[PDB]
Amino acid sequence: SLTITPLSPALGAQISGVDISRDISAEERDAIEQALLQHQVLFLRDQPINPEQQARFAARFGDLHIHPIYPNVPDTPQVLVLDTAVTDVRDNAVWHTDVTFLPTPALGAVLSAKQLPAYGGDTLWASGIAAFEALSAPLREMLDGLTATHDFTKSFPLERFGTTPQDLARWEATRRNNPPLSHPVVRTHPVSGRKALFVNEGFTTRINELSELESDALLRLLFAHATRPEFSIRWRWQENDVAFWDNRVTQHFAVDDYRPNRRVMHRATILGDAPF
Amino acid sequence: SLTITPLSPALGAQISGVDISRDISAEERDAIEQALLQHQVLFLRDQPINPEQQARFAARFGDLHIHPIYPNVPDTPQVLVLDTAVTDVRDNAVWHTDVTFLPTPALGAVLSAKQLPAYGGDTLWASGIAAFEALSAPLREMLDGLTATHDFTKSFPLERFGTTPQDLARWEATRRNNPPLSHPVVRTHPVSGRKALFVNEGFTTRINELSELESDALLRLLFAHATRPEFSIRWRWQENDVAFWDNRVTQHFAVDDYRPNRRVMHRATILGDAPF
Amino acid sequence: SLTITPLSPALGAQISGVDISRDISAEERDAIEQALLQHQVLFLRDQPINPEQQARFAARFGDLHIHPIYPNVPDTPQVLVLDTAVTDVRDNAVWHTDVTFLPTPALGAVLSAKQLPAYGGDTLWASGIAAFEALSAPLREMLDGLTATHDFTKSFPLERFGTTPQDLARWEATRRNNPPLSHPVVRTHPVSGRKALFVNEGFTTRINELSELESDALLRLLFAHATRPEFSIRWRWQENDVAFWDNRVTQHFAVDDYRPNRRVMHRATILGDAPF
Amino acid sequence: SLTITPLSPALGAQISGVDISRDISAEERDAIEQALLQHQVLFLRDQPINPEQQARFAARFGDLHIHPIYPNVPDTPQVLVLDTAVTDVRDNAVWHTDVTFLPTPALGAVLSAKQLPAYGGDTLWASGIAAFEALSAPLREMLDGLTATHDFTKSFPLERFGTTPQDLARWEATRRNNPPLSHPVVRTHPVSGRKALFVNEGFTTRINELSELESDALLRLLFAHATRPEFSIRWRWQENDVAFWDNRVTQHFAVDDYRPNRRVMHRATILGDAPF
Ligand SMILES: O=C(O)CCC(=O)C(=O)O
Ligand SMILES: O=C(O)CCC(=O)C(=O)O
Ligand SMILES: O=C(O)CCC(=O)C(=O)O
Ligand SMILES: O=C(O)CCC(=O)C(=O)O
Repeated sequence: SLTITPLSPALGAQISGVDISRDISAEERDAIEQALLQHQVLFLRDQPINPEQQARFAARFGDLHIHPIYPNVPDTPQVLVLDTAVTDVRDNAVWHTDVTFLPTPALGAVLSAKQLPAYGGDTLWASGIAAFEALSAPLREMLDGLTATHDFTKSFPLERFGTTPQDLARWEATRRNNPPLSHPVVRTHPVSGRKALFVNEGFTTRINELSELESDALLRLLFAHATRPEFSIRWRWQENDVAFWDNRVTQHFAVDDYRPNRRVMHRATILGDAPF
Repeated sequence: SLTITPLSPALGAQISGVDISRDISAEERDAIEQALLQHQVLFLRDQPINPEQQARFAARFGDLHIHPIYPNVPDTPQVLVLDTAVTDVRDNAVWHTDVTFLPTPALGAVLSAKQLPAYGGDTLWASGIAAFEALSAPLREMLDGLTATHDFTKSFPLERFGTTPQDLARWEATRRNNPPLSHPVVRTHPVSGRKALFVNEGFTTRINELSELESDALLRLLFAHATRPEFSIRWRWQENDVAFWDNRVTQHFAVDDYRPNRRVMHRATILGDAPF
Repeated sequence: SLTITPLSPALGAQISGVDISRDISAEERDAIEQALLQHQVLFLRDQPINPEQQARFAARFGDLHIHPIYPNVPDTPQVLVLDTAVTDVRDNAVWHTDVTFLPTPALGAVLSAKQLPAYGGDTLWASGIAAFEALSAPLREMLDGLTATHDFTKSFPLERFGTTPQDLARWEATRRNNPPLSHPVVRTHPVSGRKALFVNEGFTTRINELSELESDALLRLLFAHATRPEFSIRWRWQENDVAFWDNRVTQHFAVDDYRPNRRVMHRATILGDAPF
Repeated sequence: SLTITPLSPALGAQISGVDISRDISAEERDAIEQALLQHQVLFLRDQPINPEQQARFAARFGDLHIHPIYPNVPDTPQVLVLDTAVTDVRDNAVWHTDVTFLPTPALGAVLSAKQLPAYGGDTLWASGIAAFEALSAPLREMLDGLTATHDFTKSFPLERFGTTPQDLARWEATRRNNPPLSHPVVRTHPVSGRKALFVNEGFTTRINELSELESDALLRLLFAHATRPEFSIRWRWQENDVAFWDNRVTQHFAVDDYRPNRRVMHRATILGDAPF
């Protein structure tokens, strides 16, 4: 009774007839993996789930990122608590693909809607696959093969740390650990083989094989193009919603329009491999 | 009974518990009027209506438009049939405010969904009001009081329409009937007094008081800014949905991602006055 | 004898030691032709000439264009009088390659400075050859082979000329006689074989093999790139100067900073062939 | 006989009939000063001078900046040596106003041409006074009173000097000692009272009173606007040339199109005050 309902041609599907708060069968797991590989972002409603059950579900689709440093559920360091009462989430109101400044950016995440404002706070997703397919041939030919630099300081500039000398040293220290690195501009999905634009406003600073000026123009083009209505969907949250997206070929945008209302989410991140 | 559920802080509400296939009470009409003034675009689901019913409901909020040349219902001259089998709708996939090239652009419209593709074909709306209020003070200050040229030919260029030296007669005649005219860049709603950005990439060509080079840069900015996620919503159609929007302070976008599948909408347009 | 002093690495050269008011020798002609093929735009100071001599000189380098109605010298329908007291030149203050909306844009022109303001009215030239060569390999790979639309209406909007029943018929006839056409984005010089960027902000409206959106970004990039200082020169005019440029691989820009002072130039235009 | 020859309406003048290898009379000093205030950038040809003579001249127009490290010139540290054999000048091929990241950017500079390549290495100057006046009134009104951040790391980013650990703590301290700071977008010349645009692509990163998105669009507009031909001049150097410009209301650009040929200039910087 596992049911997959596509939400739009470019990406997105809703799933029902499966209780992911319990161990799912092999068949169900594989049915959802296929849906992910096809639709890239999956939604389930009326699916309450605790962090332990959320981790047990996400771990079925890859290894989980362990964290004791970020806002965690004490019992499960595999599930991250996102609380607007504790952490400002304003910088999520930008198109981004998660941790693309890493050598192996996250495979994806399972997100749980715990506490929501009456309304507002939508999240959008955009398909790198659909976006890439819609580019003109000559543009696809040129970009496929090129590489781009990703740098965490684009989303975490010096001013976001502090104007104090020790805030400056912290910024230099985290920079040493996460120096700028490169990924293909057109990424081949490691499972499905589907090609996708793999730059995002959050982290992409430079198309390496173009000049600074040429790069600025192309990236501004690609940033605007890839986030067009044709390549995206918009989710209006309800409590107990669950979202499961493939971070290897999407970007997303957390609309910040509900301050100072409290919003609480739970996140489990699935580890990814090297983009090629 | 009648309930009004906001969909987003910027714009949009859903109304249910009111049967608009039958005459609505003066109180219902007034409630919906206020909802429109507040939320700018209203949605009702599971609301089947024939053309005649659609017209008397629409007529409750202003005078309806009679169009003889465009495809409409035989007996109801004021309800327009939008059928993808008959007419192509590719150029609706562009942020536009309806007929802003006229001295008195449409007040708004009532739209009914008759026949829908299995999925796809979402429509987005954007609040000129929310967009304006989100601009910096120095920008609101400079823009408020300026005027802008709206040109029919920007959506209906020569190569796209008037494709024959025989059809060109139809172009030269319309280009001669609807010359470029101007409207305030910042419009004051004629009923609520709420101020809204009143430009759209669909018809706006030039900010009159700025130079060509200046205007181009400002419009590129405003076009991007006014359609950011913060100021918009996305509606996934279901048959028998009704949409009711205020075309005096909004823009909309009809995603064309369902070709060649058939889509059929019915529209009643409400006449507006001069923007000031 | 003949002396050729390069002005800048990208383009431009001053020539001396030849009196072009008299018939030049074959060897001199060929020396100047070679300098044109190398330096693209040539300058001769202290070379007074009448229209008769200027036409005789120009004709040694290709067939001359004949235009009666356009302000010219009665004795020499080959030489055109450009007088700011008669014709507004405000529209030459934009980067353009001459008549690229024609299937055979001009080969070049020989220009003579008759009367000049005390100061101002500089003319700049840009090299399409140096600009193309400085592009990144990927960009050159992509552009080399594409085509672009050229349209005179980009520089001559109907709102610029024509209001009378005749004036409107005057425009529609011209537009009818000069439909948009295409030229290669990367032109191969039909003599030297050198490759040049062949788009200009004056006339180029669209790169054909790209979408409107993609084209728009690429042209803005190219318009800016091709006119950077690295690829251009700026001539400060003196009376009796003669300029001779290859219009097949350059753009130029006439600075209008001398109003209302009078400026009179004489121009002989050399017919060109089909760009490829 | 001190003679002043205006080169172009927007800015620039050539001065002759004065030997600046020797002391200048008060009458001359004041004439040059007035010429500086009117024309913003002054050029003298055939004026061979040595470091001592050059400092004596520049000192007549304000207090000179001392170069305490690696001088060059030993006996005259007020004169910096710019030799491409030792220093890469590629960075100067960008539109910039000198040290605007300092609270009191340089008043101006006296530059001497010691050794030049056969050709190439032109320098351009642009007038912020002429640029400001050419803006539309609405735009002049909005900008006049705003402030912009200047940051040296815009021109000198970390990846400009290497990961050599010495530079990691050495460069880190340079940013600590030169943090981002602000200046008026529209500067009032402290002597003449003439208003000028005071932003430059070199160091200006953000218009403060606007959002990042708005600032981005505006600065892109201004950067292009201020460097248009209308507002600029181009100087083709000769050995023994002297340039003397006002860095309070202009920006300049050094073309790097002569590598690897050797270029040697001597520079004397006049200290400036706080922009307002
Ligand atoms: O979108 C959400 O609500 C969570 C914040 C976010 O951007 C994410 O989890 O990646
Ligand atoms: O939403 C659609 O069906 C069409 C949207 C639109 O362009 C209109 O009918 O006003
Ligand atoms: O450049 C000139 O001197 C003005 C006329 C013009 O631009 C040209 O000759 O094409
Ligand atoms: O302009 C030059 O020739 C030297 C480099 C530069 O731009 C300067 O003097 O500031």
